Amino acid sequence: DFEEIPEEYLQ
Amino acid sequence: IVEGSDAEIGMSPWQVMLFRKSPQELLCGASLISDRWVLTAAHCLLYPPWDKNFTENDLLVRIGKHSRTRYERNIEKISMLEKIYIHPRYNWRENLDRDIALMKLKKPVAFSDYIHPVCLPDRETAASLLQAGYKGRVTGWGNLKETGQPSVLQVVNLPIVERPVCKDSTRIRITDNMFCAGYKPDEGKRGDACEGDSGGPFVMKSPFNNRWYQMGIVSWGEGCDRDGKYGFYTHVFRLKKWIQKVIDQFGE
Amino acid sequence: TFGSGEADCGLRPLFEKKSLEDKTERELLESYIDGR
Ligand SMILES: N=C(N)c1ccc2[nH]c(Cc3nc4ccccc4[nH]3)nc2c1
Ligand code: NA
Ligand SMILES: [Zn+2]
Repeated sequence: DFEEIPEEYLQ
Repeated sequence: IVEGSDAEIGMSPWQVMLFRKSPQELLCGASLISDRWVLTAAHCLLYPPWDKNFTENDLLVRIGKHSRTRYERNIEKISMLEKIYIHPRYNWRENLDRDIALMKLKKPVAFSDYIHPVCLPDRETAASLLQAGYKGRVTGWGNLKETGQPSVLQVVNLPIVERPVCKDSTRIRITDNMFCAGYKPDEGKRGDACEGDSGGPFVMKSPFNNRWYQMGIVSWGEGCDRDGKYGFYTHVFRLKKWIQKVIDQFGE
Repeated sequence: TFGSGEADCGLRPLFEKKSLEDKTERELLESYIDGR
């Protein structure tokens, strides 16, 4: 249900 | 939050969302007390009965939100954790006594109209506002019914309840580090925190200096909005020296 | 961070700072045997 969040916050 | 309403934009600028990296899900709520520290409930991170023991690397903190599932581009800020600190005497084996944890962010976050810290109460403010009958506010993106997820942050204002009534509503042993709030079956008003709201703030607004203070942390309850039952919260003032200590021992 | 907060803590940009009230804060102040 959550929208994708930018890759740079996972690394 | 059960029987709560949608919040207004910028109503709780201190509300934080603990977000799990994989799977990407809402874990708990939390609050921002400085530009580097977030306060939440320790059972959101450590609860061995369910094999829960999260680490820095497993979480993300999202600040400035309103919507529950959307990445609010240019409004919210996502930070990483540097260190998590759980109260050394957090009791997960019996009644979640001292259910509090502090998280240090990797970098300071910048405040905005949507991000602003809440105040931690001082002995006197605690003394004048934590009285039975006075109402506080709880916010969160948790469930809407016991058994139903909101699209926006929810809010409900609840009255603090007299300790004996709190104690007589359960079989769990209540300590001084907790307080309960909610309406009596008798008052014909409902509301409560529920699953997903844990870790978030119970705040009160001082009539003396107009500031908002965080008096409790959503800790536990038996079901959500059941009559004859109440929600329990960690007593932030009672555990404030612990807070000060890890902050000035490890940063600011 | 510590006692009584931070400095500018508790004062919301969009409400206290602009002297605007949110729709239910009245409920709270009124239960502190009325505020102001
Ligand atoms: N009615 C309440 N006021 C209430 C508040 C918080 C809470 N918390 C739980 C158990 C609970 N805590 C968690 C934490 C993280 C994932 C799931 C989960 N379930 N029940 C409740 C009930
Ligand atoms: Na109840
Ligand atoms: Zn919980």
